[PDB]
Amino acid sequence: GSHMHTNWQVCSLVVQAKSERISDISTQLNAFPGCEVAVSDAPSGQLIVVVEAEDSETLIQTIESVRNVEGVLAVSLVYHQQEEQGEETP
Amino acid sequence: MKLSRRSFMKANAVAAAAAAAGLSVPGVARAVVGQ
Repeated sequence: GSHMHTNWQVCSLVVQAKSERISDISTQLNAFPGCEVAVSDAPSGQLIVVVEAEDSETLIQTIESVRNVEGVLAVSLVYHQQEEQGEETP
Repeated sequence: MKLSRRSFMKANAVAAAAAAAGLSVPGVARAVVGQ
């Protein structure tokens, strides 16, 4: 829609937890302001949730919640989402 | 609420979350159309 793009720092993280565990914790990430569930799929009990914060230091802080959560058995966050310039990979 | 991007981001996020986390292929398959 016309010109309108501007962001600070945010990426998509794939939280891996028991099939019904993620529904409890994963759905919670969508309730938070910074963290937000982008893609909700039950392929193996893992959902995609993006989180934004002042900088990476605060962004990684959120992972401590999903990683420390027992329901979460694994965590694969690989996706940079920010409007400003290009110089990385998918 | 102010939600205006999860639709465009989910398109690219799934591309890096599906081919990496073996997630589903929402925009990584339907390609029979070009233009």
